[PDB]
Amino acid sequence: HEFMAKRKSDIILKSVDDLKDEIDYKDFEYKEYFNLLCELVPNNSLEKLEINAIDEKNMKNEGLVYVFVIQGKIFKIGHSITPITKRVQSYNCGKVEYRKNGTCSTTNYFVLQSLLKINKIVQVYAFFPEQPTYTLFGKTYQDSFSTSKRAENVILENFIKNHNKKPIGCTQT
Amino acid sequence: HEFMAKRKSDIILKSVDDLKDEIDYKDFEYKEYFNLLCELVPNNSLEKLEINAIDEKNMKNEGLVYVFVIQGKIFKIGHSITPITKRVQSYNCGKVEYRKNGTCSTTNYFVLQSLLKINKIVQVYAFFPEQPTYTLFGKTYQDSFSTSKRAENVILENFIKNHNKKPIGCTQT
DNA sequence: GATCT
DNA sequence: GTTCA
DNA sequence: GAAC
DNA sequence: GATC
Ligand SMILES: [Ca+2]
Ligand SMILES: [Ca+2]
Ligand SMILES: [Ca+2]
Ligand SMILES: [Cl-]
Ligand SMILES: [Cl-]
Ligand SMILES: [Cl-]
Ligand SMILES: [Cl-]
Repeated sequence: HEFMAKRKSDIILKSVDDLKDEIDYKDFEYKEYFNLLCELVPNNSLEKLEINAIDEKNMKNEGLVYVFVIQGKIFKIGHSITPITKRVQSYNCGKVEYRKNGTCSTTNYFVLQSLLKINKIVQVYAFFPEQPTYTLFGKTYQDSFSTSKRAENVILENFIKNHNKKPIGCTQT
Repeated sequence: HEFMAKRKSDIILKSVDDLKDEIDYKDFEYKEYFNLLCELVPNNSLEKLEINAIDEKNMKNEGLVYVFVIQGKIFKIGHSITPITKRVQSYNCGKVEYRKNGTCSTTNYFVLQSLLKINKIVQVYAFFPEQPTYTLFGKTYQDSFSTSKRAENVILENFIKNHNKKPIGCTQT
């Protein structure tokens, strides 16, 4: 690249040659816990990633660790409390315009733009950890959320039921 | 305000009168589950919030739901898998410069700037849910993380021990 | 399509 | 103080 | 909202 | 990274 990056997220990868020093997926010690869930297909015209479902039964499963692999090289390990389709939706927020707006995460910008430029199909490996049962206010939950996030959700919903709206500082609808 | 806001996070609150239709903390239905944790003190000169620790034994406790209260009014309900100190430092990322850079969340920007402009001490009430025990790869955990986030941390730490670095797409140190 | 947490 | 997820 |  |  030719500019002085102020930060790592501004250094967009340029080609699969930038992955030359990465670790092979074969050398991933936890790989027996992972299965090939889906693939990502870069759509440069529409500045987004499309999905080809592979492990169709798991496409709506939530709470996963994922590995993005390009030509056998590990590009990224991440996670989501949502299904993979929503995590990809989130990556599709990494558009140039939104980075300019300051409304996307630097992570989503870095990854979306890198994958678009590398322009290869990305294999997505996933592991879905078992979810514990937990209690909050004499009610039991089993899901992908942290207990604090779930507690907040119940409390905010109740608040809206009781008061007809969220607090002014809770911006999201 | 006078500009055409493109989004809700750009509408910074200007004074306590902007809270006049908010719900009083005393009418909060879950108030019996919450206890005063700390106060936040706006420091406009330094464009940040300071902390007055109250519930000292809980200042390093992780996994909470919080309520920000200003002159009796509920401004916001939120949560953190970290201690309140770290959530506050995250709010301290809501600086004008960082918003211009696009490197802070719109949430942190909206809240920090609103709290600085209102310029009142904020009472922080908190509830710490009980943490369930759970198993990953035959090891037991009991913490504030979702199972997917913990699983990814465990996997990534092992990845670093094996290959001495993180994947290139994992930007954070 | 776009922002919020 | 400042960016990443 | 989590992390450096 | 979660959400609308
Ligand atoms: Ca992750
Ligand atoms: Ca009124
Ligand atoms: Ca929250
Ligand atoms: Cl969570
Ligand atoms: Cl309520
Ligand atoms: Cl600061
Ligand atoms: Cl490994």
